[PDB]
Amino acid sequence: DVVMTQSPLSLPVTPGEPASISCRSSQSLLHSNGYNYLDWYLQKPGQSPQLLIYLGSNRASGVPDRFSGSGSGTDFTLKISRVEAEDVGVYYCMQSLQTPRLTFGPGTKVDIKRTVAAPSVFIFPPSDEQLKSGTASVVCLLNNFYPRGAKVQWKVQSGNSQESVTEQDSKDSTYSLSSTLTLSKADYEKHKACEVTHQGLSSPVTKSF
Amino acid sequence: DVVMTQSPLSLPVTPGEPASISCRSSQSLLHSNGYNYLDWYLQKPGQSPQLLIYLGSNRASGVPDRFSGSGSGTDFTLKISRVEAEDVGVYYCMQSLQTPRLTFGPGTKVDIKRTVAAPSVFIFPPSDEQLKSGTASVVCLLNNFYPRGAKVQWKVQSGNSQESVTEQDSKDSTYSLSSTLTLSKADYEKHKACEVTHQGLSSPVTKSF
Amino acid sequence: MASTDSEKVAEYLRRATLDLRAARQRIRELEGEPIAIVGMACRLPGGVASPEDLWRLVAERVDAVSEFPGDRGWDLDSLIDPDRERAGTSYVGQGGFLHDAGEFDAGFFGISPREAVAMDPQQRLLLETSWEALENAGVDPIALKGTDTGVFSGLMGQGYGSGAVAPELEGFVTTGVASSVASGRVSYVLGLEGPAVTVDTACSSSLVAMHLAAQALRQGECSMALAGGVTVMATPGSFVEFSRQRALAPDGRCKAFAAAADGTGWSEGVGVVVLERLSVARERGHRILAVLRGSAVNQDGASNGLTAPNGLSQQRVIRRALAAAGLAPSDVDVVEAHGTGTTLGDPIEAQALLATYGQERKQPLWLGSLKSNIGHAQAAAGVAGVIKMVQALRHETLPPTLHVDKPTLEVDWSAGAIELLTEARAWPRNGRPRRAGVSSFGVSGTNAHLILEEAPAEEPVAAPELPVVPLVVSARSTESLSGQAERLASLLEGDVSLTEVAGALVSRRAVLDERAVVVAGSREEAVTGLRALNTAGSGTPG
Amino acid sequence: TGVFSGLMGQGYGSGAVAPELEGFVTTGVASSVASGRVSYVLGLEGPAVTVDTACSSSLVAMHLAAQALRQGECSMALAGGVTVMATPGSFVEFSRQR
Amino acid sequence: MASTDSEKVAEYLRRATLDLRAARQRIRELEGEPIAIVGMACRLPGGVAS
Amino acid sequence: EVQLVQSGGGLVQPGRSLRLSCTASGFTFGDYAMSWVRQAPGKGLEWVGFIRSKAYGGTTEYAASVKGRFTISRDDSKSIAYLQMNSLKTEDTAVYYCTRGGTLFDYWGQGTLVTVSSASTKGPSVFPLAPSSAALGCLVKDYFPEPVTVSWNSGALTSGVHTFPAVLQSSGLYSLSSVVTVPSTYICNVNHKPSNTKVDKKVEP
Amino acid sequence: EVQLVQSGGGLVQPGRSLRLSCTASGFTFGDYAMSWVRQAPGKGLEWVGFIRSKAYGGTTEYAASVKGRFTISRDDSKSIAYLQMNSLKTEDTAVYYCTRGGTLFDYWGQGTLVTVSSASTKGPSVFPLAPSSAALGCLVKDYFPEPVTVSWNSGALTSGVHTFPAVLQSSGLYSLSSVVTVPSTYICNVNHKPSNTKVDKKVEP
Repeated sequence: DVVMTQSPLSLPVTPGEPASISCRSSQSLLHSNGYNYLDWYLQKPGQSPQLLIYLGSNRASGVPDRFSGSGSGTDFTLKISRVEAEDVGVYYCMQSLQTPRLTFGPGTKVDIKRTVAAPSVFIFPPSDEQLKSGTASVVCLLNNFYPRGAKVQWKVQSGNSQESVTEQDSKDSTYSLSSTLTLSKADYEKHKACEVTHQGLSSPVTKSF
Repeated sequence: DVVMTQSPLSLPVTPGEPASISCRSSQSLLHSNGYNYLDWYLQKPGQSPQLLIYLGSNRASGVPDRFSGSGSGTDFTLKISRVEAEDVGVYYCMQSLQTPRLTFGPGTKVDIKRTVAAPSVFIFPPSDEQLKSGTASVVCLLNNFYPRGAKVQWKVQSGNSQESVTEQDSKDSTYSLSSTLTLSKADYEKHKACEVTHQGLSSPVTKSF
Repeated sequence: MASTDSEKVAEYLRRATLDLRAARQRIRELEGEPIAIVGMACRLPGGVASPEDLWRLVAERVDAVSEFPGDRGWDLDSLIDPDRERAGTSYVGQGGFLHDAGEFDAGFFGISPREAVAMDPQQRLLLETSWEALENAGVDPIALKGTDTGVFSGLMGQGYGSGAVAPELEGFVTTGVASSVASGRVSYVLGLEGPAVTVDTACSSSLVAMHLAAQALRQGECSMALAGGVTVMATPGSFVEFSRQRALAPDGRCKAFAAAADGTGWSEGVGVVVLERLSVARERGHRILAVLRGSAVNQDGASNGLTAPNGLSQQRVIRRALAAAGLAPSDVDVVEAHGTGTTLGDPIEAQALLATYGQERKQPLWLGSLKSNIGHAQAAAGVAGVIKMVQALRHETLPPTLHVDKPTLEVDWSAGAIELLTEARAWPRNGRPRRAGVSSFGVSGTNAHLILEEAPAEEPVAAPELPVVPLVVSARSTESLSGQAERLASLLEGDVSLTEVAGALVSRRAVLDERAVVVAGSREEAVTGLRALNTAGSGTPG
Repeated sequence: TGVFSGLMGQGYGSGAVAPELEGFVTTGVASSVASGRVSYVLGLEGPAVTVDTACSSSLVAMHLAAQALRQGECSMALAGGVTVMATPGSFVEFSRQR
Repeated sequence: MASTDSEKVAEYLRRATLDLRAARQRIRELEGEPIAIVGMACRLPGGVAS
Repeated sequence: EVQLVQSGGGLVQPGRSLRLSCTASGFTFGDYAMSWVRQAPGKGLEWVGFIRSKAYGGTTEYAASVKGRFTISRDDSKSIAYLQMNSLKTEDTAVYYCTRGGTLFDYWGQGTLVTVSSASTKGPSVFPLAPSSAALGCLVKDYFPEPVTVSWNSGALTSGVHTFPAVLQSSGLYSLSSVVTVPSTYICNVNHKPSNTKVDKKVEP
Repeated sequence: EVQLVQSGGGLVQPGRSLRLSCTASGFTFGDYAMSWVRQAPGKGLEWVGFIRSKAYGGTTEYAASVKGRFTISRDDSKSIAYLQMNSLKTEDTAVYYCTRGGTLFDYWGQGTLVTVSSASTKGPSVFPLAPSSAALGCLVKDYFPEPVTVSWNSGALTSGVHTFPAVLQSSGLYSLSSVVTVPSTYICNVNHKPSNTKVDKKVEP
């Protein structure tokens, strides 16, 4: 009976352009009193969440006039009239009819729009002293690729690979990833590669030891 | 048990300066939610009622911004800043804690403010052909008096007197009242003095046929 | 006893919420209400006396650069030479001039001939074009008496009659040449009550002025407003001055971003437009010409010098105008550039629109100008653009420009999606509103930009044709009555219904002493009557 | 920051002109050049406006400045006026009717 | 399913009321804000410079 | 826009039934709760009844005094509320109003008047009213129904003229007077349209 | 205006108990109903619980996952919201926000990060990543707790510098890598305040 919500996952937007995010639901939220029990929350990186739209078609203070909401029943749409640099973040569409709500859902990621970029893969051998410590951590880095979606798989495997994703570059406006396969030094000594798949790449690129 | 709300019966006022009308109660109007369930309604002379203020704090649309209200507990006050010509009417500070409501109470009338005027007392005999018709009506008239509160009695008597009172005049802001006694011809001729008591007059005035 | 809490609040404030949301909408419209255009009048060299004449002239690619007039007492031979360095000389002798400057009707406004000749031509021409625009709006000038409408205008001083002065016309020169007297006199003769303001920001003086009116119309001190500007030159001292820096084009033609862009060219100009709030105009039943969405004015400030503008200021003003209007570069599709033709300003403006418009364009935007068709009209020049776009938007046709050999090489046109509108193109309705950009960069430093949107969709209404109908006409002079009658006859040669024109002339005109009436039932009947009407009575009542 | 000023054109240097100072009189006498030059020297970006309503030319300047400030497109504004007489033309003009 | 609806409504409601009331006073301040003065200069005949 | 129209009022003899219908426009009528309130002439307003919406079952509640004769119903298809007089009585003569909102009343219609009488049309009885020696006038009595127009010298005399509001007699007729105060050409004209009666009278000491 | 301050967080060891206080001011504290939410590092946000207002009895509500271990409480006299966490686990390491409004989350605090870990402070280990042919970096690992400052050539080298966020390892230790892309004098300086370790490393073929 619990109504779930969904929306497009990520929508890069050029600045100063009208954008719209559509939130769908598995059931109508309108109540007999004549109100839709929905709201929208914003979340800037390194910033507490903020409320923009409540009950569908109402905007709170502080939120600039450019934001607006529409829809009813099971569908809703948040229209941002004009986007500046400080609209990048995460947007959550919450229902309010059924209580309590455990989580805010996956949300929607809003970033800047730019041209597609191909990652620059670079695999590095572990340092000798790191080996002598008793470990082997082979790291390949992907740099200057837009948008996200790069996948790295290890073949000589899973359960010992750690992937770190950095924030979008302020000027370059791509993303970068660091994939580290970690093992005991002996395991590396038994046998002497990471493969990358991305929409910026025509074919997956495999870089070995 | 039922809360009783009171206020000054009438507040004559001149234009151009602020005025204030209070309203009391026999019970606290605050609710657990934290709201004062008091509304203010205004009716123009010979016109539909009008809503101005609810929760004694915030104002409805259409109402001039010169209106305001405040208060808490069992005391509240509506404040006007610029008294206008059309501002005259009947106000009602009506509560909503207990539902439904039977009436709106006496209300508070507001009139323009002028100097106190003594009435011009006149007594006029019944017309000769009305006497031929078999009836006799004696009329006592009070002209250009201010403020309200005129009191008329017949002596030569009660139960056959009809009183007509005009509204505030636009020119001199005074008032006019007419009291009519109707009887049969025999009763008129069975005896051969309309007492008037008004605050404009120093003493009651008696005038006979 | 306080159990009445569940159902109550919802019905209690279902109206409060919508009230307060309506108040929010009220603030939004108060800060950003679109303004409406209802009046139109222009006077430009080349015989341009009506806006449609100008639109047709631009449509047929007709140049209007004229020869230097001599009726002003100019020593022309002393100023024309191929020596650009000679003292007090101009290497240009060809330029657009309004030759009707000296002409004026003093008796219409009740003006004595001595003050009339003593009066600055700018002011008389202001009065004439203002009356023409107000009539074009279909509003009774007499009914404007006692109204709160205001007037705003832009013009710089020129010193008409500043030299030798006769001892007869004394006492009128101070009122003759004072700038504020322009608006003062137009309001006094029209008997208005709104603010009367004359401004000056060099060539941009018109564009800022109307912008100011918008604020007033948004603020609520006036119902309608009058805006515009006029520039007519009596002394050629400007040209020779500019001839000293060789800023002018020797042929007197401003090449807007062309390969041969090598100079400028001056001209006289007259423009007046009536502004009105969109909601009020809609209520009043006045026809809507076009709607403004916003405006912007800002000073460039520090620059490489005093006369050269900075493109970053242009970017700032464009962005501010778009934000205030609530538009995006994608929505607009045509921008009227300044089109100075200077070798300096033109590249700066070109890259300015390159950086501010030539981005993420799904359609290549079109750029045009009018100065290649007429020239530079100083303060009026700005408002001149507004004159043609609204006409071009009216006819759903993009007008072309002149002297387009190939775009100047100082612009990397690949950077933006802009292209020069060198050819006339159709601009029809498609369900997506059409938008046009106007801009002006005064030499004084200030810069202004305007955004125009097409008028809304209004359904045509069909009406029955009356069998017979009267045609009436009123004026102040018998010869004026005859000229008017000839003009309606010429208009009647075209295809119009008799009932509609009769209703228009009976509802959109005043009543004057000189009167004439002709009864007709057919277009031929009325044409014959008008061309034959010669009996008129300017009688006195008893 | 924007600037708004009001003044009357008194025709300073209207008469005989030396051929050395030519080229700056047109900028030196134009009314708008006052606000333009003050903003340019101070390096501002707010609107620069030159208006005039004869005696009350200043009193409208700060009024419209307050309107602009309420509109919020400028932070602070400069208003005022200035009147100096280059010729006694006003004196003889108004002496003609006492 | 809708028993304690008004309980949630009150808190769904009060913030909206106060917010758009702040907007209501915003209109008044926008079209009526007093304007402060921070500096004056004057030059008048008779040697008056300040 | 949110607009209310009221109709169905009129003059009916006592003991009958009547229907007053109020139609709403420009908004969701069914989402609100209608109410009806009457005001006696020369008196205050009096709450009558109120009906909720379908969200709360649309229950109808009435005052005890009006119980047993009056019913309120609503139609969302036409967005119109009907209120039903039964066993109509003279004491119930009042001007009636239909309002939106159960407890709070945010809107009112133009309002309809209810007249209850058994009498029929009757010409005015005009009587002169003269002083003993600065005032004079004409008294009109026993006319039905409302209204009546009184002029002085066919409207020539207006200053000092006071026309007191008509008062319903105990007999079902109306009475009033027009009074002009002039010390030391005094013609009153009374027209009753329902009786088509025009009477001119003179006043002399 | 309305404001609130969160306090009482910091490093804690698994098993013990802690309390988080929140001071709210600028409004009627007792009228509203407060709530607490949690946000895990690099994940979504999870509603911890809330407390009703005294008008509704001041009831409590806790997420079932954390129910029975956390207890919220109110001090309306001082306008303080308290959340007592007990028997902490490593999974509870996250940031926590306090927000006015049971259903609408109108106003939010600055947040407070609480980290539960058995690991103790230790000195970081830095290993260069020598290029084999246009990038080079330093990998730092085994440092606790956060944060650690990394610079390239003592701030001289800034272009192309990518400082990837640190990721908690399954061993409970922290590690990151800081790289810089330069074609064809390259030192990295790492400072760890808790261990107060300053390590300068060089990356050359």
